[PDB]
Amino acid sequence: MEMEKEFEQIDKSGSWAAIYQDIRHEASDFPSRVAKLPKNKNRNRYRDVSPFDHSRIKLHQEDNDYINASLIKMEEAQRSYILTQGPLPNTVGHFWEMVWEQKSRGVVMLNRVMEKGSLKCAQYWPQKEEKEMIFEDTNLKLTLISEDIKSYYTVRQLELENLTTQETREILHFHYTTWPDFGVPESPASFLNFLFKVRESGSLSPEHGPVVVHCSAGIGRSGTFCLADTCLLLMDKRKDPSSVDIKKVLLEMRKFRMGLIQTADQLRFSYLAVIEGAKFIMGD
Repeated sequence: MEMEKEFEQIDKSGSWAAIYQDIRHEASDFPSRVAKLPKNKNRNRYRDVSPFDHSRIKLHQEDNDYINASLIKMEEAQRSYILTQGPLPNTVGHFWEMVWEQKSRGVVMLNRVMEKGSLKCAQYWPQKEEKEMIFEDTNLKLTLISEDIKSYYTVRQLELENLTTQETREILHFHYTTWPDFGVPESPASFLNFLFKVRESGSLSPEHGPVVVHCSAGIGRSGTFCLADTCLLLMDKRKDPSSVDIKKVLLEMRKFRMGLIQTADQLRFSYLAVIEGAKFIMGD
């Protein structure tokens, strides 16, 4: 069923909450035993959001290999993503260790450091060229190289140096700064524009490690980003683009991390974004 007609049908009947609860009921349940070990309590932002054991990213250290992060591997679309929580005061060094070890080119951030008057993640990158950051627990240095501030997003060039080997790499930081404190955006136009800027940079392409994408919990806005990207790519690749079923793609992604898409409003917004984005994919 053409999703655009499926959309109007759900909208006229006002059944978004019913559709969304069906997804919650059919979603995979896999163990997350490592996340729940007592030694990892201060490595998790939210008690009810954990990576599955089978898909979690492991840090390359013998001490404690745990970070709240998951590998989402989409086989037909030939795309992979790492979805993670916003870093905590005690995990900023782990976060940049993962970026280094997984050979990522880009980091995608979909929240502000403060929202609703509360801290949603640590200030984990430097704000001035001449004030670099050193992460002593993981032996990394991070420097701000340049910043481009636009109306709806900011893009930063960063240098990450492995102090053990003195290798350096350029990392691109894509920061969507205008998602509202409550609800979802009224139009998907600026979110889609942002997605295309990330694509254009090479950060989603197979010559690099998987992009790292996060919000506060790494499941809601973060799930909207990867769901929209994968659905648009499948519509490009298949003979019949109307065969792409966004609910089935979301359930496939939920095999790799729990809770992706947090509200019925986020589900509707994902539909809207794919419908409007396709009016470029096809050829317009």
